[PDB]
Amino acid sequence: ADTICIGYHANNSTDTVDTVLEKNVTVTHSVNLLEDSHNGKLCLLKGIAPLQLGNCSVAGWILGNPECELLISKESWSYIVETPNPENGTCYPGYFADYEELREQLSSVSSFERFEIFPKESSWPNHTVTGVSASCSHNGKSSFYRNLLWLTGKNGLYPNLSKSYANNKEKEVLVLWGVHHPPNIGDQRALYHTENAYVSVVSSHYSRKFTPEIAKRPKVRDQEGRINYYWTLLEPGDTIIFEANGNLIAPRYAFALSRGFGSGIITSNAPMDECDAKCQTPQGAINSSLPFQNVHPVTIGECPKYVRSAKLRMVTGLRNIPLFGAIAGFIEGGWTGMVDGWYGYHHQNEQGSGYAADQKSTQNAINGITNKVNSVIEKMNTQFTAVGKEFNKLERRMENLNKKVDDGFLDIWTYNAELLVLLENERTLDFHDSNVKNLYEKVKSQLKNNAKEIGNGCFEFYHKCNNECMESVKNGTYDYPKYSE
Amino acid sequence: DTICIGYHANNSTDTVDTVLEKNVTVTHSVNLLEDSHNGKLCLLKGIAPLQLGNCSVAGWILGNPECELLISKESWSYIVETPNPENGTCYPGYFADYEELREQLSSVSSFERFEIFPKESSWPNHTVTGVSASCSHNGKSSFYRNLLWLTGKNGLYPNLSKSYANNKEKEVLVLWGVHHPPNIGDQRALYHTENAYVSVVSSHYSRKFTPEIAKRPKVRDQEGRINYYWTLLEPGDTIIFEANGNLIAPRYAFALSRGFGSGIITSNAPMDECDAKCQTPQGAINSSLPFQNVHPVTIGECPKYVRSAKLRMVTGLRNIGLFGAIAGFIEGGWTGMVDGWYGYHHQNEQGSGYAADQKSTQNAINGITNKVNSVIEKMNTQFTAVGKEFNKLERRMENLNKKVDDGFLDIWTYNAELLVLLENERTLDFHDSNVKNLYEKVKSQLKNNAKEIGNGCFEFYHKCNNECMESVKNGTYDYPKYSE
Amino acid sequence: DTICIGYHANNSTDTVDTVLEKNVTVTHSVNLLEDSHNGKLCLLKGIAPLQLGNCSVAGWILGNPECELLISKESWSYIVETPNPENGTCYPGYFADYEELREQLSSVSSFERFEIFPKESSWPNHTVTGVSASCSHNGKSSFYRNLLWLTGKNGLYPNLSKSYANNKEKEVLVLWGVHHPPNIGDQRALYHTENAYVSVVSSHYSRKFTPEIAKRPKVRDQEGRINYYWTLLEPGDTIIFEANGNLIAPRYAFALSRGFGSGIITSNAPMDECDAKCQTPQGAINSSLPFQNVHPVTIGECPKYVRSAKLRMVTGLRNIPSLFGAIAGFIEGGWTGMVDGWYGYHHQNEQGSGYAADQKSTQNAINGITNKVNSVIEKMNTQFTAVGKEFNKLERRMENLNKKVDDGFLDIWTYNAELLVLLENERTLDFHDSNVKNLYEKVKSQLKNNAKEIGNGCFEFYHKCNNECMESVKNGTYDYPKYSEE
Ligand SMILES: *[C@@H]1O[C@H](CO)[C@@H](O[C@@H]2O[C@H](CO)[C@@H](O[C@@H]3O[C@H](CO)[C@@H](O)[C@H](O)[C@@H]3O)[C@H](O)[C@H]2NC(C)=O)[C@H](O)[C@H]1NC(C)=O
Ligand SMILES: *[C@@H]1O[C@H](CO)[C@@H](O[C@@H]2O[C@H](CO)[C@@H](O[C@@H]3O[C@H](CO)[C@@H](O)[C@H](O)[C@@H]3O)[C@H](O)[C@H]2NC(C)=O)[C@H](O)[C@H]1NC(C)=O
Ligand SMILES: *[C@@H]1O[C@H](CO)[C@@H](O[C@@H]2O[C@H](CO)[C@@H](O[C@@H]3O[C@H](CO)[C@@H](O)[C@H](O)[C@@H]3O)[C@H](O)[C@H]2NC(C)=O)[C@H](O)[C@H]1NC(C)=O
Ligand SMILES: *[C@@H]1O[C@H](CO)[C@@H](O[C@@H]2O[C@H](CO)[C@@H](O)[C@H](O)[C@H]2NC(C)=O)[C@H](O)[C@H]1NC(C)=O
Ligand SMILES: *[C@@H]1O[C@H](CO)[C@@H](O[C@@H]2O[C@H](CO)[C@@H](O)[C@H](O)[C@H]2NC(C)=O)[C@H](O)[C@H]1NC(C)=O
Ligand SMILES: *[C@@H]1O[C@H](CO)[C@@H](O)[C@H](O)[C@H]1NC(C)=O
Ligand SMILES: *[C@@H]1O[C@H](CO)[C@@H](O)[C@H](O)[C@H]1NC(C)=O
Ligand SMILES: *[C@@H]1O[C@H](CO)[C@@H](O)[C@H](O)[C@H]1NC(C)=O
Ligand SMILES: *[C@@H]1O[C@H](CO)[C@@H](O)[C@H](O)[C@H]1NC(C)=O
Ligand SMILES: *[C@@H]1O[C@H](CO)[C@@H](O)[C@H](O)[C@H]1NC(C)=O
Ligand SMILES: *[C@@H]1O[C@H](CO)[C@@H](O)[C@H](O)[C@H]1NC(C)=O
Ligand SMILES: *[C@@H]1O[C@H](CO)[C@@H](O)[C@H](O)[C@H]1NC(C)=O
Ligand SMILES: *[C@@H]1O[C@H](CO)[C@@H](O)[C@H](O)[C@H]1NC(C)=O
Ligand SMILES: *[C@@H]1O[C@H](CO)[C@@H](O)[C@H](O)[C@H]1NC(C)=O
Ligand SMILES: *[C@@H]1O[C@H](CO)[C@@H](O)[C@H](O)[C@H]1NC(C)=O
Repeated sequence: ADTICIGYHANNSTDTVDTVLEKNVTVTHSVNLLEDSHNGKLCLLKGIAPLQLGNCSVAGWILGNPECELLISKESWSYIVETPNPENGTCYPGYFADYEELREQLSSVSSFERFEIFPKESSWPNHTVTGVSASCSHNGKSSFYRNLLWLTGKNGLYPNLSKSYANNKEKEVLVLWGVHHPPNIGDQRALYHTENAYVSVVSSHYSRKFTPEIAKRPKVRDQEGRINYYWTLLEPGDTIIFEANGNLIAPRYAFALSRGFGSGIITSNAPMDECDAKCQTPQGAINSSLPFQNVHPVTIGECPKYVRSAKLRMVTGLRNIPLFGAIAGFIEGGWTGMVDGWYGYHHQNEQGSGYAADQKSTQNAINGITNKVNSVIEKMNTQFTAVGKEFNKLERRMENLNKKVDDGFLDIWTYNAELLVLLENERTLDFHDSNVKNLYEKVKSQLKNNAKEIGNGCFEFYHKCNNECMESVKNGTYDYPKYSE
Repeated sequence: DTICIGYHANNSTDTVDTVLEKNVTVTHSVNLLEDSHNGKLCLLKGIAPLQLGNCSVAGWILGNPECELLISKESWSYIVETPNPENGTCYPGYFADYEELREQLSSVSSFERFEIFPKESSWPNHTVTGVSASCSHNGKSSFYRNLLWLTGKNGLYPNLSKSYANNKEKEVLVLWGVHHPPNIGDQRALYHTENAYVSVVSSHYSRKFTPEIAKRPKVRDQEGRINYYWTLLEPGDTIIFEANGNLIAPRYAFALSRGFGSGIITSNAPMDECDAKCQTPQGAINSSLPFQNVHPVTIGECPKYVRSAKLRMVTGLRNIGLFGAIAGFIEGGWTGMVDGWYGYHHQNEQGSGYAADQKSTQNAINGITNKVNSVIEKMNTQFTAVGKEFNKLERRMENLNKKVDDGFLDIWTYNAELLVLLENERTLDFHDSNVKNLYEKVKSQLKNNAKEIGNGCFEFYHKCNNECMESVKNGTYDYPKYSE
Repeated sequence: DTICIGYHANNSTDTVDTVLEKNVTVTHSVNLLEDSHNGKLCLLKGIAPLQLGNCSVAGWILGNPECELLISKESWSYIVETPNPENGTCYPGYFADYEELREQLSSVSSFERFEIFPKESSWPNHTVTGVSASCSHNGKSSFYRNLLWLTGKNGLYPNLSKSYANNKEKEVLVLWGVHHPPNIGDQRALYHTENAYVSVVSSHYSRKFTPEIAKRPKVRDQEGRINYYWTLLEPGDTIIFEANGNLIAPRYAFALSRGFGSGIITSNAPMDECDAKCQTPQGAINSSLPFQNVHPVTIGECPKYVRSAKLRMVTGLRNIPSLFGAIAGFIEGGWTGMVDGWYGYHHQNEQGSGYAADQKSTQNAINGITNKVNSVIEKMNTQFTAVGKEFNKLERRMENLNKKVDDGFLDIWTYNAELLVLLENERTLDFHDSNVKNLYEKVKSQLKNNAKEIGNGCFEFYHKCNNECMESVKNGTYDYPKYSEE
């Protein structure tokens, strides 16, 4: 009356997965491949602290806005952090030429050095160096940019200035200057004493002649006139020449920059933190190496591909609910006592149900599913892509093209990831069912006609099979001629 | 008394492709590709489109005299134009950021055309009576409706210092022009100042135009030119026009209540009131299916475009390999058994019968329905802004966009076909699984009370009446009852 | 006596990767990744490419004196440029929209260089003898062959009004230059006009250039500049040049007819006369394979570049020398002698040789796997690819966007393909594990209880079965009552 049954394992469950054919399927074990949390703090990126700007923008920090003195000491950074609505920067009204391009240049810079390209006293001995305005007020007092100097006429004369600088820093030198546009002709005749002024910025690769434009303009920050801002990158071994007779905001401090590639500027009000993380988002930082995430499309660093999914769970064990042939077939029950493995046997000579587990098939299935999951996670490589671009009001076609690229990538990744989850969950369930079916077939082949097939995955022995005989059956060392006669 | 296990067959001629086999006839199939369009420029979303007819966008905004039928159009869901519009820019000139302006105007829910500068009061000394034969309407020479040609009066052109403030709480499109004469004689006769200038300045825009006088080839029977410029005055902003000549003044500006993400279609199809969720130059597409092959550029709720001609998914069995069930021991499809997918044949007192086991059939239907519905539903449509326009100097852009779309088209066309093939095979491998298991179940119940014929049929040793057959079908076959 | 079922095995060391297992040795496999280039710049679409040699594109079109070997060109499919553009813009200056001109000159079906304004006849009131050491040739000062330097004559620089009509009925590329002297004295000595202007006007182009005198750093031992501008006169359009000085006039224009959009390849590899459909900077590749890892930048109908180093798909069984419970089940190892097919039987009793090969199952499996591989290869159809893009210093953002377009695509194709070749491989192996197993069952039901099931994939006939009845068994016919008792 001895019986040996073959079955699988079930536990407390409470974890669900989705397959191609069925939804809300409950499984013994599963793995999450979707990151859905962030620390809420702007950690360091690969050991390089971000350049926080606070109440200032990139234009103000580079130009030297008076109210931006809390961040003068900056040497190395990987990305630039901005508040959602910077309040300081371009205190004097004007237009920043190629501003977004300069921001992209400055997002990735090493060994940032601020150096006086033209000394305040030596460079301009014949000009009124001092120049201030109420728009760029500092501590309740009128002031001007720290890195620029408002040259004005001295002794009723503006001598023709011709100042040349050679790049001796063996790097690329960002040089910034400005051109002043008074709102009234008399203001020009007083500041520069020349109605027809000119500005000429010349390099081996740069050449531009700015001509002052005098007209009545709406008041911005209580100033009708406008200072236009321009910038250039002087290459090593190159010389830049400024030649002017008026309306020139002369450079004072230039910046030596090490070449950087591929970083972006994050705009968020979340706090900065001492932590170091390998992937940054505006709202937080993600430490997990899961293939996909559902936090924010704009990511900096080697980040998981963004998806529009809320659940991506992959099956790693048998279905916890008690197709192929074995599970939901001639064996529609789950041995909750199978705490040693996935596939096992049963004893009735002296033991009960759910006592031993066949570690061979269990180990084979474990290795197969582990390789499947590891391949799915690992096949994605590092990106280090600063997804997210900035375009002005005259570049809306650029904005829409970038939006289309990001949206297409998002849609492809979401669709493919969800499909793979469904198909591989179904295939994993089928794989477990095939493994247990093969185990039952092996037991049947070993027993031959010395046992009766009950129908519920059990065999009733035609002889007395003591515990050691059961060990022989499970070990594969069953001796049919021993009990044949 | 014999019980035979079999599957379903019918007269279906539907054909699918699998990974291992091609041109496979199946009992049932589902289409995932939409290839039919109504051929009508139907309504999109909830608003009707705007058709420019013979006119272009430039002629519409600037006020070409032949586009007088387009003045009353206040709101639109999307813009459609004839393939090669002729009206627009009647006076030769250069429209600065014209493609950019088209992109801005496409995503506009509604607009109000208002007289930014009244024709009489704004310019008292300046003569406002200026027309040309290049812009001719009803024989008489004419000029733009929303622009005005300023010329000197009594041999004098006083300096103009006009300004306007945005009180509409919406962005205001302002259009103006700068006239470049062919010869200095026209410059000194129409403006009386040989060296003129124009300055348009706001809180975010500032540009100075100096007239350029040179001999130019005749376009629309005209040597002189008029360069057109535009700006989008933000709410709470003021625009200033200051000039001593060669200024084409704005006469009508447009308060734009802007939308988001709309485009312009170059189509010649007639319009219809379909309220369709999708739109293409040729016609409209049903968004129910996940893939379409009608037109690459699409606007609205349009499915993903693919470069494939057939994407058919199996939702049934093979009409008339793995698990060895279909084309194995069972090699015939039961055309009579139309009740379900799998079943048995009656015998004994029952002369015949083609019963269909509803358990496995309903389970398979649920599974395959979930598969197909997952394939269709997992696809999201969102909104399509496919297509861009680039000028002659943005060729590098035109290729890059061409790289994008084609690239995506190379992915979706490939994967989908794989998805159609890879799953179809499995679908078939699903069906032959179920019946096989079903057979095994019967083979388990009868034990030695029946002999295995070999063709999916069991010959009962004992007499199996209708009640006994129903006992076998339900799985409650009483082995002790019929042991003898 | 006995009949055994088994699968084919050989000594092939070709290994593959599957979802569940890695380093799986298979009897046969197919490579789907191309990693070989001949190192030769084969011509594409049957048209020989244009190799500029040591000349930049600007030097070639402007007519650089050293770039005289590139004058006699008629047609090309793509442009090849050496990594060292030594020759080009010999006189310092700025080339307006140079990247766009390179983009629009990468593919020209018919290229003709015609003297739009003859040197001897167009300018009788001006001196045309303008040369400089910046563009010197054969040891003496020279100038661009396709441009002309106009200066004053008899101490006078009269007004210039020249017009050309597009009678070529093609796209007339016209190049001109504006000279910016370093000193006012040079301007007054060469052009005799301190305030000059150059107006270039057509039906769709109109630009006024004002000379900009300023002290400039010496680049080519020259403190002046010559800014270069160009336009494409449309058919039926007339171009007009009007200038009182500082004009570098056109001498030879080009009647272009643009073709299928292509790019520019930077390569120093030898230009061989092989013919190919795909081109890479390093060489040319297979293109019949759907995937490649030679170079991300490609020209022509090229396979989708992937970041994979091994993309191999199984076409046979697992090579086990001497799921579904087969291959790893009842037959632990496959026969190393059966070479006529993938599945077969073992002769015994009358003929103990053991030769057999079930042709029907083997051929069906071959057809299925061949259809799988052919579908995977063929379903990827790619048209002409021109992924190469060029952007200036002020278009870095654009460049990054292009990179984001490229790398992202590389992230997709790499992830899917490998994953795909991981999945189907396993399936293919499982497919084999189906067939053989089914074959075993087909024998079992055919032999019923006339044979003892040994369990190693064999049936030991209780009766005496000669070669004829064993062949009938392999034919699927076996009279069970005939051999019930023997
Ligand atoms: C740096 O950022 C701060 C914060 O935005 C700036 O303070 C702001 O300064 C403006 C004047 O420049 C203030 O506007 C004032 O509003 C009152 C309202 O009654 C009006 O009467 C005044 O005539 C003036 O328009 C604004 O209120 C003030 N905001 C705050 C929060 O302090 C500061 O000016 C910036 N500094 C630089 C150098 O950019
Ligand atoms: C994938 O599996 C193959 C074998 O199927 C590996 O090839 C074999 O790798 C061994 C590694 O030491 C090489 O050394 C040989 O080892 C054997 C013992 O296995 C030893 O008897 C020999 O004297 C020799 O030292 C061996 O040459 C090589 N080839 C063969 C035909 O055995 C391969 O390394 C595996 N790859 C991975 C990534 O695991
Ligand atoms: C076309 O390209 C050739 C080859 O590059 C140019 O020849 C010039 O060759 C010399 C060596 O013979 C290169 O070295 C330079 O020599 C000068 C003295 O001639 C010396 O002062 C420099 O310091 C340097 O060592 C020289 O770079 C090279 N010139 C250029 C522009 O690359 C030839 O001049 C080129 N012709 C034109 C019209 O661009
Ligand atoms: C506007 O386009 C039309 C053709 O689309 C041009 O042709 C005129 O068409 C109208 C009817 O729409 C006729 O009444 C005129 O006689 C046609 N004139 C010519 C010269 O063909 C028309 O010229 C265009 N008008 C403008 C101002 O561009
Ligand atoms: C080139 O690509 C083909 C794509 O099918 C690879 O396949 C070969 O195709 C040729 C031509 O049909 C056959 O003669 C070979 O027998 C095929 N070989 C295999 C392994 O399929 C081919 O291998 C590729 N060439 C390489 C990688 O050098
Ligand atoms: C499952 O529930 C039982 C309830 O008795 C509890 O003892 C056991 O610890 C639970 N196991 C898990 C893994 O939650
Ligand atoms: C689906 O699964 C979730 C698991 O969180 C469970 O809360 C919910 O009740 C289930 N619903 C159905 C209909 O099975
Ligand atoms: C300074 O520049 C003005 C404007 O071009 C010019 O008139 C004047 O002669 C110049 N003076 C010197 C000393 O260079
Ligand atoms: C399949 O083959 C039959 C037989 O020639 C043919 O009539 C039918 O059109 C084919 N269908 C397809 C889709 O190729
Ligand atoms: C367009 O032009 C054609 C040709 O002159 C004319 O017949 C037709 O009526 C015009 N349609 C509109 C809408 O202007
Ligand atoms: C108009 O502006 C010009 C600018 O050149 C100036 O010369 C002229 O005096 C102005 N008109 C009057 C009436 O002042
Ligand atoms: C002409 O009237 C306009 C309208 O304000 C004004 O700008 C201009 O000064 C007037 N001309 C005069 C007063 O000479
Ligand atoms: C391996 O098999 C191939 C194909 O049959 C054969 O050409 C080769 O000689 C074999 N090598 C060895 C060492 O048996
Ligand atoms: C290009 O210049 C290099 C300089 O070393 C020279 O070796 C090579 O022969 C030159 N090639 C041509 C085609 O002029
Ligand atoms: C040359 O052009 C200038 C500027 O356009 C003009 O002032 C002068 O009269 C012209 N001279 C001749 C001879 O055409």
